[PDB]
Amino acid sequence: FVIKGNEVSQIAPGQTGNIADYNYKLPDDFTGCVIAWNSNKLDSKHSGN
Amino acid sequence: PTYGVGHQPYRVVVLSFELLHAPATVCGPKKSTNLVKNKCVNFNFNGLT
Amino acid sequence: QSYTNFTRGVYYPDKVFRSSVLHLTQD
Ligand SMILES: *[C@@H]1O[C@H](CO)[C@@H](O)[C@H](O)[C@H]1NC(C)=O
Repeated sequence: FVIKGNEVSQIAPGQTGNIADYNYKLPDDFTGCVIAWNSNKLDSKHSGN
Repeated sequence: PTYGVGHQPYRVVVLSFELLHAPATVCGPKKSTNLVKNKCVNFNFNGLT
Repeated sequence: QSYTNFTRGVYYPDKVFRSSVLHLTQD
C-alpha cells in the first residue's frame, strides 16, 4: 500500500492511530517483515486524491 | 500501556552459578553444629552431604 | 625473534585434591 510518511511508524503490531485502527491492521502475533521506501520521485506531482 | 500483554516490557533477572566448584563463600543460611569427629555421622559440608 | 621448545606449563584443571594417582584429563 501507499501511505504518508507519518504513518510508516504505525505499520507495526500493537499500534493505534488513524491507520492500524479501522484501517489496515497487522496481527499482534505477527511473523514477517514490513519493507518501505520513499516513493516521492514517482508521486511528487500534485495528484490530490 | 495500550499494547497487548505480549508486547509489554518485562524485567528479567538471571541468576547464574556453577554448583560443583570446590570453594564457595557466597551463601548458606543454615545453622552449623558441633563437629563430632571419630563417629558415624550424617554430615553436610557446604552443601555436600 | 628466537624460538624455544618447552615441556612446561601444566596447570591444575580442577579444584580438588588428588594424591598417588595418575589422572587423565582434557582441557
Ligand atoms: C629443544 O628443547 C631442548 C630442551 O628444552 C633445548 O635444550 C633445545 O635447545 C631445543 N631446541 C630448539 C631448536 O629449540
